[PDB]
Amino acid sequence: SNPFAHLAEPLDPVQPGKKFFNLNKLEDSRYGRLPFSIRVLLEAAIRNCDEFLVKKQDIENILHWNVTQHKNIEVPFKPARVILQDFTGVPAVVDFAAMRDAVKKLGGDPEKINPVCPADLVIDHSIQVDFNRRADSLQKNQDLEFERNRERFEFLKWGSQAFHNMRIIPPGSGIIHQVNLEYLARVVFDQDGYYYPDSLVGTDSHTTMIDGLGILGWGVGGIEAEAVMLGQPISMVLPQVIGYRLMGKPHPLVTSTDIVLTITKHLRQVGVVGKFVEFFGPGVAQLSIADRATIANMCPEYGATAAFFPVDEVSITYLVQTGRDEEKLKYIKKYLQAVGMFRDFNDPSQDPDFTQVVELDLKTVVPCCSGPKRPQDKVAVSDMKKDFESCLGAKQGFKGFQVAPEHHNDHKTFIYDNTEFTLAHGSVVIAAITSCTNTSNPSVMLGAGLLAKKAVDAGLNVMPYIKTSLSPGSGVVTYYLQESGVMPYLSQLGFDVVGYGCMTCIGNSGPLPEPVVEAITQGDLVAVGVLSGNRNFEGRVHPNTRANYLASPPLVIAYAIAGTIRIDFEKEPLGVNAKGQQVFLKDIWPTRDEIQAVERQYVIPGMFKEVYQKIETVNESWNALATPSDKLFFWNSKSTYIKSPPFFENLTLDLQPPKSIVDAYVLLNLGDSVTTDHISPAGNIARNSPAARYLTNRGLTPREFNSYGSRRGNDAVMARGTFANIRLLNRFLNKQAPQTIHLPSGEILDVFDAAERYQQAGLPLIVLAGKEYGAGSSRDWAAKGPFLLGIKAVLAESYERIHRSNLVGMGVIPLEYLPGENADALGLTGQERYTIIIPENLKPQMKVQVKLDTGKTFQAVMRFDTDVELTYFLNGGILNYMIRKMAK
Ligand code: SF4
Ligand SMILES: [Zn+2]
Repeated sequence: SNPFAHLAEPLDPVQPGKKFFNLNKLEDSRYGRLPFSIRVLLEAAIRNCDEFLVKKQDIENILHWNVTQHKNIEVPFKPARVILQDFTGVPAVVDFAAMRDAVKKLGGDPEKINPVCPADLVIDHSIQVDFNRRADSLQKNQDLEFERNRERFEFLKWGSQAFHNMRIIPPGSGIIHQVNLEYLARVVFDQDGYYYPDSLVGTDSHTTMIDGLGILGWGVGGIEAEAVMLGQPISMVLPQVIGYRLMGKPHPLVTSTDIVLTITKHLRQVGVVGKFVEFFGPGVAQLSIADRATIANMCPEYGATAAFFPVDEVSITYLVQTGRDEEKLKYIKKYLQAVGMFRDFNDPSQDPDFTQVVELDLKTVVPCCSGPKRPQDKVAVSDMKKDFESCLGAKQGFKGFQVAPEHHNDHKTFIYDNTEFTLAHGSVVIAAITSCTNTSNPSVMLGAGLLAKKAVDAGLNVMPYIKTSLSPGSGVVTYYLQESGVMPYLSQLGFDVVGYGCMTCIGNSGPLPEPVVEAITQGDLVAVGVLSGNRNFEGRVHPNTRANYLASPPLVIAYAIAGTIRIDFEKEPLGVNAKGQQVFLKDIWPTRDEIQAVERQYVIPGMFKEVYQKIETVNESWNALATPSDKLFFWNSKSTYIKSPPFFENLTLDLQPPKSIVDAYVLLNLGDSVTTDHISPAGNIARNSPAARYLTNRGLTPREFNSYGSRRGNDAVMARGTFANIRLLNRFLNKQAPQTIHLPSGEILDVFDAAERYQQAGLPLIVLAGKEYGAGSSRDWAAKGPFLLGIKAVLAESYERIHRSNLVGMGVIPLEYLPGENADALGLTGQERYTIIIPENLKPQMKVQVKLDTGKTFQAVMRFDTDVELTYFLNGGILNYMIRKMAK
């Protein structure tokens, strides 16, 4: 039985069937001092207590958080729901389909593979910026999206009918996290007579954005999301919780982008890897939900697991503003107050006992950008001309392009649209208002529109060759932009709506005009992309921009007008208004009270109702797609998009006792913070690449290749794209090249091809890496890929959260150097042969010895963090375990 059933009571005498687990009735004083994020974990456990998967001791361990956060103990977490996007959605539905096949083959019931909790899939990663600057670019971009992606869309639509509790938001709707904030989020579930907190895991590293609204949720890899969808609790070490105290008032010209950029730099310097961040202080109450979500969004960019903003009165008002039903609205607040998860940020006696406390004074926040190559390299707007000019002559790296001093004023004239332009170092060639990070915030969006209005009024313009775009996260933004009369002014400056999806933010930035590309490559120019996203690593925005800066939407427009980032806005005018002479950025920048006025009068409940009323049925191309009535998928042999994966090939019911890895070669010797885009690229498939050869052999031409993202349903392509990033720094070669050495023969080969040589001779493989291995995106192909390449272990100094879990879920051992030890300190060259002794009895985070062919040995920490993770390893992976659990 549930040993906590005596806690269940009516929330309201008048609607008596609707109960909740009243946590205050624990009569435990520890509860009221808990961080609010831990309180949600506590509720999830209490409601789910059965004594098999969620035990009574687990509840006691969570209540005792204050002590047990230091005892490295594991706790179950069952989230209320799952959210997916299309890039991770396809491979997730392919593995569900493959699990059905596998269950059936063991004589089980294929119907047991079905989501038991609600799952939402938003299709937002497919559309690209092919056309811009016109009223018709939206239709033309959506048309192209459908033509390119028809087969994957047919497969996803199939999935939504073949699996229970799968809702699809079709293409053209918006971006996963924005749609989540505005529409999908419940905040409080009302389910089978029970109220409980909304909480979630998403297959996207930025799922943390929902934490701004007070829903506990974070990114997991696809295989973890599948386990969760099948009823399996996440197993996690009980986290420490950093309290982040916000104080004072931000300056009236400060955007929420300035704040998040400041917080990123700061939290990256405190180091919060493996930890929860909870916000509190007087400052939080002044921040709108949109502002909170922006801070919570960039959570993976500063390394925290979650960035939680407890539900308060600002949250309630956001729910009424976005047109949540008044029926729901009554019990949402009333429940949170009764259970003790309703916050008052202006009450210091309500503050939890945090692990420790880091502060930020909001008046110290200045207008700023991040770049040119990392999200944490925050640079003030006042200092942008000086910083970029320093970057020009500086040693190549995160803050250098080392262009020779005599070449600092290189430029190239070009002809676009029959007129002559000049391009120089620092010239803006992409100016994109993208990203759910900022388009969910009417303050920066209307701020940008009012800046545009005042700029057109002052006679300013954006030169026609600049790739300017607006990619809103929902139809709601287009609606209020038009309603406020601000849209025609954004149109004029080249910021017509180009589509609803990730687009520039994820790297789907489209082509640049050919004369512009020839100017950049001819004069070796450092061309600049300015964007309102959260990621600016030197691969990911556009192949032709060497510098990319994160900036608030109004700054995006300002730099587009300027045409360059080599400007000192306070000293040099943007243009001359014939009449009233010189016009500075100061003169056209709107304050937070002109914006707030426009926001109160145009961002209204009726607008959200109309946009989301028809959300699922409005797409006529989607509605028209034919899908089979099948419950088991008919794998088409002709398909280059959907392929039955090899993972569960020859799966047995009985467990295999895991063997030592004997004499492995090092396939790759990698450095610090190798990202999941290096391990598993999502964009362009290069002409000289193994994936390109596989595709050419199936009759495809380069323009049909599509992205690596779109092919995540085809393991053959995805394996060939593993470590296929053109900027991969393999320390075997000491240059940027997606290649390695096949050590027995000495030949340099593309990484897939070297792996195949090793595999065919039956040789096991490992990877060596430095700090923060696997940073960024959540893609589980960063673990499946290496698994199919024959990689049995990784040895790194540290791992990022999601990636480590994905390695474990694929049966790869994540090994870690003992603190103070690494490849240089142990004298590893990467040329030795590695034996990893896996003992008969395993323990979380145990030390194992590593023997070398040279006779040398050392120790590494085996990074299975909990007992259930050890079980996943014993089973050869998380899904193999789930198949077995379902089969019997
Ligand atoms: S790629 Fe950008 S726009 Fe898309 S979900 Fe991620 S953060 Fe949001
Ligand atoms: Zn010249």
